[PDB]
Amino acid sequence: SQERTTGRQAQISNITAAKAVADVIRTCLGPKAMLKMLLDPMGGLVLTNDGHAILREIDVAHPAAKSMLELSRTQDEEVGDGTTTVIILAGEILAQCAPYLIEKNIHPVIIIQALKKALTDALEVIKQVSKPVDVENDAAMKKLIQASIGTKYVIHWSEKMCELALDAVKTVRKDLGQTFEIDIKRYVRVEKIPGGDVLDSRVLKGVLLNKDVVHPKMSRHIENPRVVLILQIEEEQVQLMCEQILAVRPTLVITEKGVSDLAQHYLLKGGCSVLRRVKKSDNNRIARVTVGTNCGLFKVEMIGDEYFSFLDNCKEPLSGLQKACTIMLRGGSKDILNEIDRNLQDAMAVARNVMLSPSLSPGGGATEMAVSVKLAEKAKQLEGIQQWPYQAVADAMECIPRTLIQNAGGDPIRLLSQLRAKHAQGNFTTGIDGDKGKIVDMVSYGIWEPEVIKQQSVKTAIESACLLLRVDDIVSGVRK
Amino acid sequence: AALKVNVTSAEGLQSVLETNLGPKGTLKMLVDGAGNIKLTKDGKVLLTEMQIQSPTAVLIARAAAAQDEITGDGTTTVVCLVGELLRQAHRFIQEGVHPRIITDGFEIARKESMKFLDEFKISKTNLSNDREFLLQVARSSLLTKVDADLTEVLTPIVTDAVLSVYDAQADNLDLHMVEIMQMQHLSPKDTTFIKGLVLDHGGRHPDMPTRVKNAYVLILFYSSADQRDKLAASERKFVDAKLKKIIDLKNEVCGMDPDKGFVIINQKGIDPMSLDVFAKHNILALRRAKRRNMERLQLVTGGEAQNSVEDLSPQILGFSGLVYQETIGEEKFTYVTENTDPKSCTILIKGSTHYALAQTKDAVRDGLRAVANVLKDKNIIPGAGAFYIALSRYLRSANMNKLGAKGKTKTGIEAFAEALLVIPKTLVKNSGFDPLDVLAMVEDELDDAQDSDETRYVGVDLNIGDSCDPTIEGIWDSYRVLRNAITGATGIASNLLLCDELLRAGRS
Amino acid sequence: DAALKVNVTSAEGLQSVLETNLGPKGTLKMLVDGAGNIKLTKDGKVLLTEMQIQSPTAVLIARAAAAQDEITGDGTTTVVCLVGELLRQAHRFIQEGVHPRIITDGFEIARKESMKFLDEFKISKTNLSNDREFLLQVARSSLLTKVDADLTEVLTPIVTDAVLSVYDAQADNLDLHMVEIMQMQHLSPKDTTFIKGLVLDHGGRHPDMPTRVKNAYVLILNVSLEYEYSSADQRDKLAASERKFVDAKLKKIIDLKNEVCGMDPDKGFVIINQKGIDPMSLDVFAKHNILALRRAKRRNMERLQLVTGGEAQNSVEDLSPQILGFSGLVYQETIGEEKFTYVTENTDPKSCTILIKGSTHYALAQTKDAVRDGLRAVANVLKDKNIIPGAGAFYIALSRYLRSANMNKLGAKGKTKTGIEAFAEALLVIPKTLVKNSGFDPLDVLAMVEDELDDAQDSDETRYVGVDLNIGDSCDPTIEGIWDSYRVLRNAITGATGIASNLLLCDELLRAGRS
Amino acid sequence: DGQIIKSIAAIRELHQMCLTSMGPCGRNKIIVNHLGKIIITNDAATMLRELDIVHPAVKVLVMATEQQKIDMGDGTNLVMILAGELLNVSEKLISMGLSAVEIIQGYNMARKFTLKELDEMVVGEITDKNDKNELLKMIKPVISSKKYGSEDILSELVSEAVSHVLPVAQQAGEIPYFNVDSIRVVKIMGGSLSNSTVIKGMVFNREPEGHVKSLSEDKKHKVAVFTCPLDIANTETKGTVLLHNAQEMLDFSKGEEKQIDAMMKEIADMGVECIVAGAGVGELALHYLNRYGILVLKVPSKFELRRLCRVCGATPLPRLGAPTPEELGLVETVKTMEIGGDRVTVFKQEQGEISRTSTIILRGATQNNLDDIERAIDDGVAAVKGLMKPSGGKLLPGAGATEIELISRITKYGERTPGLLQLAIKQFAVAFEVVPRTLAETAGLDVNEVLPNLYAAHNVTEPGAVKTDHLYKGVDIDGESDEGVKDIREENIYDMLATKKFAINVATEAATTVLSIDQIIMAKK
Repeated sequence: SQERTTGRQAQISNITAAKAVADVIRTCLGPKAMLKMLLDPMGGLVLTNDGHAILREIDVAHPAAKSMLELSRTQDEEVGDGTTTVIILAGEILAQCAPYLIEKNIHPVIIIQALKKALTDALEVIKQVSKPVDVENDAAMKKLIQASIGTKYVIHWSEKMCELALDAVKTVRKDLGQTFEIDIKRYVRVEKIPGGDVLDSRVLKGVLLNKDVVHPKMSRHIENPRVVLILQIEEEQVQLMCEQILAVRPTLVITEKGVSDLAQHYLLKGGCSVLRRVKKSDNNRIARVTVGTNCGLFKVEMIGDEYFSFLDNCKEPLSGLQKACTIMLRGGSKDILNEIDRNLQDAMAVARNVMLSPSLSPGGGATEMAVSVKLAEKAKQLEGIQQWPYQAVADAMECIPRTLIQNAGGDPIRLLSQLRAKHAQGNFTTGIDGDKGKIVDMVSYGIWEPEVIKQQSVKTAIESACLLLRVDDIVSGVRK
Repeated sequence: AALKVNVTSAEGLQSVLETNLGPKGTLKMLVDGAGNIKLTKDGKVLLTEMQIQSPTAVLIARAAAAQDEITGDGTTTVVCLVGELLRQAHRFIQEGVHPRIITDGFEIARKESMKFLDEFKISKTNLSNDREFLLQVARSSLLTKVDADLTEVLTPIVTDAVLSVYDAQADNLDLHMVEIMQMQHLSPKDTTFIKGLVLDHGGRHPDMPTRVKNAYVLILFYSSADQRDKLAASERKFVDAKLKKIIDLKNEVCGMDPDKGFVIINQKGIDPMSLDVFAKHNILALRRAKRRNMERLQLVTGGEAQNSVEDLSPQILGFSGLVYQETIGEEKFTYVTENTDPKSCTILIKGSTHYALAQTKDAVRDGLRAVANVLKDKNIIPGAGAFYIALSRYLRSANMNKLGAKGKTKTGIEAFAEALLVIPKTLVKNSGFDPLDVLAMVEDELDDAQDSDETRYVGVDLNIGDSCDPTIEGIWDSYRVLRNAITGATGIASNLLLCDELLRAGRS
Repeated sequence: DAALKVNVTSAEGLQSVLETNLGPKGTLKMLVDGAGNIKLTKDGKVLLTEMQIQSPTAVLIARAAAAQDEITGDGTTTVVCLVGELLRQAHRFIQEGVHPRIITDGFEIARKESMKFLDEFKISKTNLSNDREFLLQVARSSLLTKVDADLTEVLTPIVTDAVLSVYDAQADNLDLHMVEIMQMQHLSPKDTTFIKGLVLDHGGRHPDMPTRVKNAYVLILNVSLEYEYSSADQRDKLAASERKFVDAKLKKIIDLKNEVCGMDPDKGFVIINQKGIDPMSLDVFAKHNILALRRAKRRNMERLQLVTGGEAQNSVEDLSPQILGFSGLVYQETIGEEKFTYVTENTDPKSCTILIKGSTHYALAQTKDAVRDGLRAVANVLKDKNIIPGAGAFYIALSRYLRSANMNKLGAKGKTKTGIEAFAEALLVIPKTLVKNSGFDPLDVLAMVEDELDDAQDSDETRYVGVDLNIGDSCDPTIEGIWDSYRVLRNAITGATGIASNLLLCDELLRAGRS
Repeated sequence: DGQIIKSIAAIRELHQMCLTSMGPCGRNKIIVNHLGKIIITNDAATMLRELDIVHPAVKVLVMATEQQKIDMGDGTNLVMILAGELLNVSEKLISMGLSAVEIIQGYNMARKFTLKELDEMVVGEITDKNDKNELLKMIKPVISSKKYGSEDILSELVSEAVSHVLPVAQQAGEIPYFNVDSIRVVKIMGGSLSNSTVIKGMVFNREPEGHVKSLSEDKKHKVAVFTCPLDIANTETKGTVLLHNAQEMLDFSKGEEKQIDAMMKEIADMGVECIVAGAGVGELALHYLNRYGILVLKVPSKFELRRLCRVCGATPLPRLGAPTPEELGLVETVKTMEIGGDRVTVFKQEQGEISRTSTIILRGATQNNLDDIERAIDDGVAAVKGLMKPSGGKLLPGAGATEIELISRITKYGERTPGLLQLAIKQFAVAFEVVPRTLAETAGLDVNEVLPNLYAAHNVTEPGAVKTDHLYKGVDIDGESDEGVKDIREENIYDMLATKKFAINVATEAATTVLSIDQIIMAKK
């Protein structure tokens, strides 16, 4: 087997690999974006706006387009926030390198030199249009989650849904005192049980143990639930564990399995409520916080499907590190619960990036227009051999908002002509309205995104184009 | 480029269930490879095992899953709306309208449909447990599935079945009354309702009691060949120890006079010697008796379900008013009647053939669930397509009331109003009349009702092809019927409208 | 009726054929055969000729254009466009259970009501005053529907001045009076020049032929001029006698030419033959200052009578001064292998000759098809003084009267109303196609037109509102100058009704015959 | 026109086959299954059982016919032709434009009307309970549905079989349900019709054990039925023989002989006349069995043991012990007589008592003709069931004479029901016209001669005389085919009311199911 391409055939085949896919994802951008349908080998279909599963199910005959999926996974693991307005930028580069590549006989390394210089000037623009805001205010993050959920009707439930995640945000945080607000939200698991209402979700600052107690009618209050990290066999062995913990006199019990009848005699004599088996992952949640002490209160609730247990430390220190908790999501229906999970699960990375860079970059196509003007300004100053390739990079950032205009179906020339003045000269808050397809203030309308969204994307997107310019020959069909 | 591919191909999916709507509609034969003949108007069976061509039918079949736990009847409106929606794409979208422009008009109309939904409904009092209202709702509910012969028989059966499940809090659970007997006996019109519990087994010996009043229910290397018989003798003592203890423990109340009824129920096989030792005390035993059905005996005589034979207490043995046993075929049935306070009832269905039971089995399961939503939610919506016709006229003329984006939403508003008019036209087409003349008379009745300064709800009579009153005729639907359907009607519409492009590819 | 939808679905794809060729902003579609003929035009008669069709129903569509070629000849795209909208409404209203003839009967009532409102919408104009402003505006809208704006500005005074030559006090317009169009390859197609005189398509084939003359005497011939033993002495006499037949006629030409005036041979004289010419006659024609031709046409000779009163002679027996004409000035141009003669300075020419120059065949095919289609359309405007405002103003205005009828025109309830709402919305596809060909949104433009008509109707004022496709806004057909002839629109609506009843009344498709 | 119409053509193939298989003049058929099963019979019910079912309505007809075999089973092709005739009439009703719902309403309203008309044709109201003589006369016309060649000999075999099983108990004896499975016919190749006999006990074909069954002439014996089969003693799980030394090697074969001495002598200590052994035994059992003169039943089947309990009257002992004097059966004579060339062991007794579950030996030359007689015995005892478990089945005029009067009754019902019922009800009486034409077609007579005879009897009118001749006259062909009329009272050809009562509900159910089908849906089939 050969499958080798040399000369002009090598560059043409690799550009058209991701070029045809770039036109397919043009409907994935913006709040007006469409919903793509997929075809698996089993004949089924998956209808979603997330481009992560779109490129995975679609099999491209060219191996050059396979890296774009891997390049998409890097942005999903690092950011993974609002892929509607983010992940589409992976295919907006190679499409704009087509006009001059072979026609001018420019060697790819010469283009690589212009690619390295474009990343230097791009890092200064990201933090230039960013503006700081109060990092301790939770009301600023309430309107931020509402921007990415506009693909569904959950805006009516956004009051409970936004506060559902944000209560866990402020709950964790705190991986360092000073130098940066690192956290880990993977310890907080969101359980989705069909049926009920979203208001059934109980979230607050502390460690939420999702399990039940011995009996549902048992006392719901404990003074200081201190945490500590067939019939005949169960009653003897479990008693050697739960009762042995009582040596330090805790009022809270944590076991792997249930409590038998014999253990109930010596467990209830302590004058408190006894908690039976606790979920396995819940022990790792309290292991971060804390023999643990300083537990304020305990509470237990009753509802048909599963039960609840409330454990409130309320004082971590006496510094300390992050706290972990649990979240249960109760949807209205079966098909409604599974579809809305994409917006709520991504809400963890929404506020996580706010703690990283409190500065805020303008959204709604305003960031791409700001970079396109700065790249066009530095092109005439640098000149040299980079004049042609570095100017085309400015047009690459200009076609990104053109994709947002494609949803409306108008003429981008009319809008982009006005954006070269009111935005560049006027202010960085000027952008394209998603709903009305007009030019309005992004901050006044409520469209904005953290700096980490644009910083970790454009920087990764520019570095992702390196593999596209290094292609020479393709060898396949042997082994590995 | 490929957007028009899914619009034209999936358009031919409406004719599938088109003729299955309405009480005057027809039936469709569906036979699988296993030999199961299902003849019904139900959509759950027709959309499951039937092979599909267009891939878009996957979301259509999965859309009925939410209707199975709620409605289960009249699910053809899901398909009829999609078919008309795709024909609107060849008209409105063919003009160059973006697929999302018409989509936003349906989401706004969904909130407007909920506002007009509470005005069209009529509230009833379920606390008084009025049977006159239940006889009318169950009547028209069975007309869309079976004929009037099975309707008149099953109307008092379903009405009296839901009355046994009730409390001061009006708690009715479908998980309470579940088990329904399916058997071929006599004719389908001979179905008989039992206010007590029905057992599927009976006395296998001529000396077993035929008819009794009180019944005590008991729920359950060798070196030589001569040494090999010692194990066979010890294994027989294992089952003998179970039988010998029964003879002594049944003597608790009265073991001397076998003038009352006696019952022993076991899950697994039993030593046939039991029939000989129980004949002296006139004790009845069963062969291959079920298990889950034993949990209902605690709600009548106050007994207790027992597993093994070791623990036997007088609390397990209850007091029954009357016990009757009927011999049908090779399986005798023990009927428990004259109960003091029965908490549940058992549905006994009799029929002739397998396809005759397929129509009844689908009607009883869908009938008990439809009445369940009537007792849970007191709001009852008039049926016979009266809301689909009225809502179409409410949104037809809006202007300064509800408008939105000018010219973008109004195009979608007229599409949603004309889409709901296909359902009453489908009801007339299945009856064989002219839908143009029938609809013209229905529109005049609504105009005469609004101009008379009186609130009235006019239905559609399919027999004479004229207008009628759903209140007098008895056609009624629960509030949760149109609540989840209309809410799902927007979701099924936004599936294909928001669908962009489908590509042909995959891993071979 | 399982085969009813077979002919409806197959015929639906016939709309996209000419859909892009409709309107002044429409585009072009290329059709090239295997014989080497490249035809790029918006005309449907050429596109429907050699193109292979699948559904046989397209044959009836071509037959409907037969009456449109005689009456109109240009703008025939609207015939198939009204059918395409009907086919989309076909499976719509017929599925409701309405019999197809009921919808057809509704079109007959709507057609009679359209002719009643047709006389009120048109504006009567006077063609006796010969208004130049009216002709320049009507010809401008016709040229934009065929060629681009470059040829529109050039051909606008050409078509205007051409129709002014044929007219009388009795409104007598002869389409066969001015026909012949000069097809030449010279310079560029945009250099086409209009001539009020007569142009000859042949010129001298010999270097000694007259280069420049003033008064030309044309001698027209038809019958073929070229003519085709005991000892070898007889062979020499037979070959010598072959030239005696031609030389006998040459001696008569010498004496009859010098008859009137033989002193100064400074004027022009021309002999025109249909077949080949005898090379022996060129020796006499050179010394006598006689112009000769080789392989010359015939029908072009009849135009000498309509200007200078010439006569086309067949045999050589009849020679009279009536055959020999006169000319004020003659300019002979040499292009290619055939010289070209121009006859100018005519006393009172009654017919104008169209001189079209261009590059190649396909460049001339665009203009040749535009002049013949554009001249016959304007010629019908002068025939009937009744003029209908164009730019699709009638299709939208008539729909407003049809949508609201009630106690005025009703008939059956729902049987006729179905055909009324169908025909009212079937005429709205034309303005939607005009905007779609321009690249704008047809609904946003139509919404502004409906809002303008509602403001003009409520204000109680007579106004005609059109659609300007250049700026994408509403306009007035009177201000812009877009007009339409009475016979064009009347026979278009009546012709569309007759062809619509053919497809709607077809019950089933049948296949019978020998395989 | 491609579903509701073409589906009739699938049944039309089977409908024409049922026309020639109905009646005593009907034609037989040859059936070859895919597994090699050969069936030759005049009944289309067994034909549809082994035939592969493709069209869905074919399964609808065989299940509706199976319901008749459970209840009646006499003339099941009568309703099958009637159901098939409704499809031929359906092509006339569909051509008129009647909807599928209104056509069902025409048959449904006529179904409840036809069931009410069955009371007007009632004849032979009273019937005897325990009297065999009157029962033998009324069972004779039942055979006329099947081969009528000899109805006297088949009645004599039933006479001796019922006489044994009949509990008698005249007046009110609380008579239980008469068991159909008790009477069992056995096909024996060879012999004529008169060579057949009746066995009061269980007739078995096998080899006698010691020599031949004898010694029972003195009667006074005891027989106990054993549910547990006698076999070599072993445990439930499969075991392995493990010998600890070489001394136990010689005692292994002797140890098994000690079990034979212990087990065979203990069961033979009571001297049971006939022992029931469901499994195999060793050859050493002949020592004790032949010493005490015990007869052995070697390897019976599963279904023959259930019928043996009602013959010997022995308690079905759940385990095999020593015979208990408390529970024992009473058996007098057990003999073995050679009939068809092999020794036939029979349990038949001679007087002394009457037990239940008798048997019949069926001897015939053609084994294929014995299949129709075997099915005649099943339909013969079914005629007694109608007069046994119900209060009574009474009688109705047979030979299609009952359907003739219904034609006039259905016609009068159509004049009183205007609207769409006019075309439905008038054509519903036409569905009853195929029954007399079927009997005339199989007989070969001209329909032109039969038509006025059908119009004369019940159609014209009923005179004021008591017991008019129209009711007692019917269509029968012996020598009178030229006249076309025959008295059914002298021939005593009658049918039970339950025959047509169950058929009318099937005719509407078969029409309602088929005519309501919009399309046929099959997924991977």
